[PDB]
Amino acid sequence: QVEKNKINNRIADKAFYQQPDGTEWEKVAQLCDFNPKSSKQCKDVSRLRSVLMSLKQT
Amino acid sequence: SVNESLNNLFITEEDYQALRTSIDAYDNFDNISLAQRLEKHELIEFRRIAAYLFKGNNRWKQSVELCKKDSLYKDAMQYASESKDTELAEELLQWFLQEEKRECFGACLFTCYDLLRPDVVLETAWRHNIMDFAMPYFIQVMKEYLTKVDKLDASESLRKEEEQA
Amino acid sequence: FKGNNRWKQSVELCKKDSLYKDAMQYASESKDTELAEELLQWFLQEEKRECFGACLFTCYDLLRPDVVLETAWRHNIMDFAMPYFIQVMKEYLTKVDKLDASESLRKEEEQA
Amino acid sequence: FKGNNRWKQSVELCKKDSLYKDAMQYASESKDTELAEELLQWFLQEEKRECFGACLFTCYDLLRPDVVLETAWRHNIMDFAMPYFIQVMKEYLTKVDKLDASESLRKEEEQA
Repeated sequence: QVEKNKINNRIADKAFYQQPDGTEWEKVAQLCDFNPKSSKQCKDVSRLRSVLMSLKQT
Repeated sequence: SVNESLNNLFITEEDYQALRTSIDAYDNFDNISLAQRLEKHELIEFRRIAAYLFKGNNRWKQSVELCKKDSLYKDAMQYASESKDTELAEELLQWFLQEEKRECFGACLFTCYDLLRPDVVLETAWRHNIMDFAMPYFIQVMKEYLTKVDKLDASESLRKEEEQA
Repeated sequence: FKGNNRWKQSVELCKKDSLYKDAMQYASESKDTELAEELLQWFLQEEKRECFGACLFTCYDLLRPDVVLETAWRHNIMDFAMPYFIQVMKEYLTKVDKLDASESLRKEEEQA
Repeated sequence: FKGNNRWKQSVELCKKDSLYKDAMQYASESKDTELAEELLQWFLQEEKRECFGACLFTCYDLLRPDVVLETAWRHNIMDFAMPYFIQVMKEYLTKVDKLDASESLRKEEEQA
């Protein structure tokens, strides 16, 4: 119960512990990952594609 | 109601999920007390929802800070992104330069690429000796600048051909 | 072939043939779009970048420096590429100043 | 000399002997273009460039950063230029910003 959800959050945090504080670039990509949301009116960059070839999958 | 009592139970029962669904289901309560219960309930998700409803109660500058209390692995910045308000990335990104966790800093500069000036960018680049995810900043800057100069050309060309009449 | 208006294969083949650059010369004089990108990219697949100056030079007229910088930094190539960027800033800065002049004239004339 | 309205000899004398920021002291008053380029380059020949950011700013009014980037490349030199580079882009930043503004104004007023 309490311990159940607690250790679930703790292992989710262990996944969230898998970082400092290629591997780094795929890690930031998984970290910095956009999605087809409806709020992109602010800047509308295209480099969202770049990570796919700039540093990740590179 | 039985609903609000059950929400208080889930607060005691250390349940946020059903508590979240329920606090979405009704408003017949305040969230300041909800904030106090969540932000100190030992779960990163409880404090997450407390910070969430902070700005929901028009109470900013602490929600992001509350996630910075518990959700350190960019999960603070994860919602600092959606916090929708400026005047955050400057100081927060400077602090995040202080502890060199640049692994998340790419996302930080990403979320608010819109409201940036290159001045501080070269400042922190030449300072922290950081070109990764800054050269791409160069690229996007020039790209949007290509767009600028070109649409400017379009506009001025139209204006001149008009005034030829 | 270019007389037959069938480009981009003849010169493409003389890539494999004109080891004396003559493809690059002729890919340059091809005067055609959206290809010199991948052409020079292939040219990067090998290291004849000794003469990449001309490769960027001839077709500079109609490029997009975005992917230029992307790849150059990707390939870490500012060396023997700097002059290109210096010229790039000559060009864009001339653009901005002349348009400044023009718009300023619009502002002064719009008094009515 | 400027008391006699003949420059380029006075600051040239500062170049002779009074180099200890006094060369710059009259580079300031020199206040005229098409000299500071070559004078400042010669100044770079010797490694008093240490403060060349100031040495260029003391007459910054009419400098075009393109030659600056060129000579920065020529020695592969970035110090007291990286700052001037920030200058370049931030003035250019402000410039493109006011340009976007003015353009918005123009296109909106075109309707009427």
